[PDB]
Amino acid sequence: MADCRAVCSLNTSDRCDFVKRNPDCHSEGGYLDYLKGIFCYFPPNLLPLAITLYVFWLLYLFLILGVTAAKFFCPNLSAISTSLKLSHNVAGVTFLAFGNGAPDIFSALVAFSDPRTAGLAIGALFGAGVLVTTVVAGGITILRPFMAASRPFLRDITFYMVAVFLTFTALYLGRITLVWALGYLGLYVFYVVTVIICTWVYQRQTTGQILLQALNPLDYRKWRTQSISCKLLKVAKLPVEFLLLLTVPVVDPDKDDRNWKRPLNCLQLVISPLVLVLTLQSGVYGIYEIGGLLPVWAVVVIVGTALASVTFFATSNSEPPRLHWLFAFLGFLTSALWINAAATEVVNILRSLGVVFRLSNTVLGLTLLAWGNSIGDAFSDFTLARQGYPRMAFSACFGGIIFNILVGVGLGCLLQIVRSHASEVKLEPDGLLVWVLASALGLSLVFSLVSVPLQCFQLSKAYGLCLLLFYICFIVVVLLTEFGVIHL
Amino acid sequence: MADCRAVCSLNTSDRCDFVKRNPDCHSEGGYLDYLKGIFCYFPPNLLPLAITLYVFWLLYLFLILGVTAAKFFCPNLSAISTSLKLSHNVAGVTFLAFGNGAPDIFSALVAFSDPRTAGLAIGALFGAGVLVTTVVAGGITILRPFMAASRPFLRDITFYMVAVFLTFTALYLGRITLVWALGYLGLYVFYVVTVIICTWVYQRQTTGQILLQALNPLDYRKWRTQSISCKLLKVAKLPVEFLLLLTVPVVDPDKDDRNWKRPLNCLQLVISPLVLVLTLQSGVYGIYEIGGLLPVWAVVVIVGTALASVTFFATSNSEPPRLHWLFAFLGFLTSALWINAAATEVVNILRSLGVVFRLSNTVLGLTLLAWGNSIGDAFSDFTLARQGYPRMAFSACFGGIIFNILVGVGLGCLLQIVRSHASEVKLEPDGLLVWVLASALGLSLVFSLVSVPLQCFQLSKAYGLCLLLFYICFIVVVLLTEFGVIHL
Amino acid sequence: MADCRAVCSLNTSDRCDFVKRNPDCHSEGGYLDYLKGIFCYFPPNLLPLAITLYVFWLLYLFLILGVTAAKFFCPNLSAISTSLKLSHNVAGVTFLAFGNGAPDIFSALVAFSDPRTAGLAIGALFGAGVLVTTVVAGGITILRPFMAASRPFLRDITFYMVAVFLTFTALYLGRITLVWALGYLGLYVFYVVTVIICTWVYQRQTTGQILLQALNPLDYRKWRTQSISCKLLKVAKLPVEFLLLLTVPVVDPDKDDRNWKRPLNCLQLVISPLVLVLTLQSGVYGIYEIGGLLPVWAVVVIVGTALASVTFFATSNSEPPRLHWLFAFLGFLTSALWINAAATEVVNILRSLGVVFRLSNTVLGLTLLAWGNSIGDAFSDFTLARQGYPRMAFSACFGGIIFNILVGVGLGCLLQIVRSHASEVKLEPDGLLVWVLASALGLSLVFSLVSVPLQCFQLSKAYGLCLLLFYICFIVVVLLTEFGVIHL
Ligand SMILES: [Ca+2]
Ligand SMILES: [Ca+2]
Ligand SMILES: [Ca+2]
Repeated sequence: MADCRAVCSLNTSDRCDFVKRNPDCHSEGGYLDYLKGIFCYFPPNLLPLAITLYVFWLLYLFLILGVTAAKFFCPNLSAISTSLKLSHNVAGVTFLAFGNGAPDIFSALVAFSDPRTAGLAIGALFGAGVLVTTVVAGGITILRPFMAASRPFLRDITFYMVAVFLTFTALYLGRITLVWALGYLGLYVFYVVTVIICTWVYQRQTTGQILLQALNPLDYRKWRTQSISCKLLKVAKLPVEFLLLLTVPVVDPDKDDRNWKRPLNCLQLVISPLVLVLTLQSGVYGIYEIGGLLPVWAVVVIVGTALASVTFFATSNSEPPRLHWLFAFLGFLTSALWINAAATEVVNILRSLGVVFRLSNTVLGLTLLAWGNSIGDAFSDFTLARQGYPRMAFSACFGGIIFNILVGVGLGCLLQIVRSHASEVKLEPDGLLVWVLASALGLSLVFSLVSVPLQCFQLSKAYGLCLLLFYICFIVVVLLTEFGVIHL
Repeated sequence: MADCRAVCSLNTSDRCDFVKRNPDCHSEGGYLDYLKGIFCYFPPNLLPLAITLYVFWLLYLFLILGVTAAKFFCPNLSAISTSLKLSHNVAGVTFLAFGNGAPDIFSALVAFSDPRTAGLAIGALFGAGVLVTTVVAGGITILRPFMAASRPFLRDITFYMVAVFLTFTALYLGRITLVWALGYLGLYVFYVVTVIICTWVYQRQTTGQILLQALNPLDYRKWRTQSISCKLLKVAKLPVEFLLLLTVPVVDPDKDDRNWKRPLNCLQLVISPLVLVLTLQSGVYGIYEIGGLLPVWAVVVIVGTALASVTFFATSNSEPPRLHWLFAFLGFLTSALWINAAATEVVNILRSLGVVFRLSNTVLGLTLLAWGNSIGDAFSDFTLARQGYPRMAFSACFGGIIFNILVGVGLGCLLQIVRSHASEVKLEPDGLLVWVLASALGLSLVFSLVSVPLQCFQLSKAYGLCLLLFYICFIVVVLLTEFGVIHL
Repeated sequence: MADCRAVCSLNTSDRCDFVKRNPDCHSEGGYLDYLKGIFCYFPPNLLPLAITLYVFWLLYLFLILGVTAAKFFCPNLSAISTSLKLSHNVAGVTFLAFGNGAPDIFSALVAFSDPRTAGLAIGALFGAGVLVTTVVAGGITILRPFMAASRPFLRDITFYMVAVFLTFTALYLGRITLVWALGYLGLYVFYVVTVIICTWVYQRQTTGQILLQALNPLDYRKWRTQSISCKLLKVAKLPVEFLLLLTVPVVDPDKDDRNWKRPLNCLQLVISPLVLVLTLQSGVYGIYEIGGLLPVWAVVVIVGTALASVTFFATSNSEPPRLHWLFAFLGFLTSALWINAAATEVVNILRSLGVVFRLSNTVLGLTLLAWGNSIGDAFSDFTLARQGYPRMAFSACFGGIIFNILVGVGLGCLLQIVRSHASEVKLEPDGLLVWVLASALGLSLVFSLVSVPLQCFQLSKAYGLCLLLFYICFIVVVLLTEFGVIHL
């Protein structure tokens, strides 16, 4: 079996045959075969343009990963928590971190699902830790100087340092066991409990019109008021939320009617199970045929329409049903699944590029995937800082990364152990570069660990500028390392 | 052919003969020779004494560049900017850019004269670009904080990035054809036209006693009150001040009199064109005879005295001429030349003393030459920033260099193509240093483009300090590469 | 001679005897043999406990250095500066310089005693210079912005650059002769004379109750109003404060009584020479017997008792004697030792821990030596900056390092020539690390010499942040070189 990477070394007349014949050049998950499109569907003379197109497509995927994370997933989780009566301070501390880090967890899980992309997963995590800590955080200090809380900052930086050192020693060991993932999850739950306890101690011391309006994502007044760039962003974004409202239910506890749309939701009780079945595991469960006569999707649709009719005739348009909260549960699950699908696509695209340009997995993980996953963090944090809440944004800038690393690594490793029935996940370090990446992350923390206390916790513009220059130097070192300029 | 450095290894009796017989030991800068003075006129026992005189001489040039920029160049540029109602951005983009780039265009053209020198032609350009965009910009920001104009800054940086990318692609391809040269020229013309159009759109939206007192640069009352050191400094500055006042007109718009000094101005109307003629390219045109009967300087004198007589008959003593502002242009142009020669002499100092020192070739064709080319830009920009025009200097910091890159590459390649009768000019990459320079320039541009908008266009001192640190890192990288300790 | 690290691989029975006979396992300058304690006094099963106990001891040491500098060293230095009417620059250049530089010189002499360690000594000197000139200066500027004096700063930086370049060329030649050492000493003498002359030119242009109250470190009024945790902190600080009060006299010009406690000062007049003699070279001079009949300690006790009795009978309790400021000198000198010894202990702990963790000596030999050797400076400079004298500490950050380099190198070389009866001392360059350290020192000096004057001598936080980033880059380069990432 010849390796996929040799494809660029063969004649153009045999590229299609080699791609079609090599099991390695086939991806186990996804809807599109990108390598086939690169080497068979398009002529070789148009090879560069196609790659550019892919990049554009890749960017669009990340946009989806933003919207589903911000407008449907996070509000559904917030409604679920409000059903459990959680405090506002805990919400401000955590929910933004969950909303910003869900794409990171799903991308890491998809990457760890296959050994060949395993090196991508770590490259997705540490690189993000290098970015959000250096650029985004620094950006906040540039936009609005403020005074940072001492004790929460020290706690967050200590927990992040502990997590980073644990992952460093795990990488040095070259393997991840089941007990290690369980310890990661236990450490995260310990951190959450510690945050709760410390906060407590500190505090103590016609139907057609409603469907047309609900399915309309264009607020005409706001769209008219916005500038040209915002108009372009909104028009580019319209199909994504159109599909999302169409398929994903959202429950908002802040609304007196709880976003009750009786016929829209009655249609959704049929739509959501169908998309769930047809999308789970790339639809493999969808075409499974029961007893050799009836496919699953047909009986799923029948049960869904029966339930929708029962609910529609059993409820009224004025008063939401007593079981309205269960909708959010559905509005949770499918939403997460949607993100998963998008995540898978992104990973596949990156792998394809690794075949074409003969690039290492770590370089792709720390450059493209990190930026794509952190664009949502950057937008949310900059918006929060500009609106007059820099303390919350800066606190989240360190709170979310710990949750990202711990939950992503632990859950991905746990699911890989459970699914493959293997006792261990093998981490193969892709040469020297990975070590450099880890080193960079640690150094950044050290800078903060010295810079913030030395300023008496009054963060200024120079701190952000220095962090930005540090990130530029880090990218300089990475670029030198990749192209083989420095080599043992 | 023996290297000129071998002068040091030869016997003291044969050094002068070797210098005389070897054309390579002749000054590339030209004008006053220095090596002949060191090795022929001065005995070796007097050579250490001789050495003291040149260092002192060197410092004197740094005084001249200090005076000409302080009293003649910058006030004339300010008068030109005020007279035409130009904004600071456009004036820095065109006039200060031409004045700063004349030595660089000349050096780039003469270097691009041959196929072997072609690799080096690009490296000096990139080094000068990096130095100007980093150190001069940082100094301007540190000395005087200011608010930059968003749209002109974005336009300038975008055009600079496009030009740098085009030059990088040209280097990667390894050849420059006719189409590339005409494309460079057309791009520069398009940039100038776009600047003009945007500016217009924004806008729409006894006599002998007088001569004697004018020719005196010394004020007796202030001289008496000055300290002994200050008196000595004034005495040292007196000769160059007198010569500049005799040679270079200055028009100060804010004073009502606008420096209208009639007899001195009539004298300048005839001496300044003579200075231009006998200074351009070391007087080659000055020695030229038209048909062997009338020399060029004679015709220049005739035209100058005709104009002087016309002004004498058509102008009065106490009322300014309505076309006085045009005189400023002349005072600008000569002043630029008064800079260039001085700068050249500085180089002719460093290069000469170095042969006795035995400085390495690899480091010089890249450090001394770029610094010598950009010393005029540094002096002019710092003097302008100190006086209270930071915006013009900051805009010129990009305008001069975009002009330099575009017009230098295009005009030099086109002239070489025409003279050599070739279809293309081959480009050789002389090691990793050119690629390092290009990467450094690109990364500096990226850092500026990210940092400046993030600061809400308020350029503080932290930005300048970070730029200085970035230049230190760049010099670290280039010094590491030159020694070969970082091998490909 | 087996490595001391092999103590880990041996059986628990013979580890103590291995520590006993192996000379490399014993520390020459410490009071306590930590390795002997861990491997002999404590059973192996309690080995982790000892480690954590040492950690606690380490922390307690950081408390002593916290108190001695805060209450005894800095007030005495301020009293000396005020009494002699010395400007902050001069006092920081001289007195704080010797106080911070004594342990360097001692370590440099010890290292230069063995010719094989000459390169290690010069590398340690360069590393200490880099650390003090970068990190200490940055922290000093961040903690308290100030306006530095122009002429003293320029003079100090020029002298330091000259010294660094002279050491560089001496290292490049590979030998240091007697003439070089005499030149170093003469240069230091010239520097001191120049400082003094320039300063002159500028200037011209019952007893029992009082003993109990004085020796009581507890203020009951502040004792009652304080919190439980700070009560524990005060209880912990009580013994060292009592010992320091008994040993170190304090003169405070800001108090009406000038901190005059006649019986306590009379007793200190006896105690201070006693403790000085008993700590100098661990009491070797104390055990010395003059002619085999009278020991030195008895003689100094008799002299101190006579002087104390004379002073007691010659002064009253109400008024302090005119020579009271002389006491400050004593209160200065002893305090310095009480810092130095403490610093030594910290090192003798860390090295021991390095034996347990098998840390590679590669990094420790130059870097770890510098941090333990400079910790006293760092403490003194930060404490002085916090109390309101940033200029003195900032000037010390250059004057003291000049003192270290010049005097250490000159005295070590001169002593080696005199002792060994040779004519030169041969310096072997041990790899690229020494060159990297020297180049980093030169680059930091150049960056400071460029940035500070451009800043108009107004030192703000951006300068310190940039210096810290520079140090992080320097440690990055050092780590890259030591690991063999870059091959020559
Ligand atoms: Ca993210
Ligand atoms: Ca120039
Ligand atoms: Ca020291």
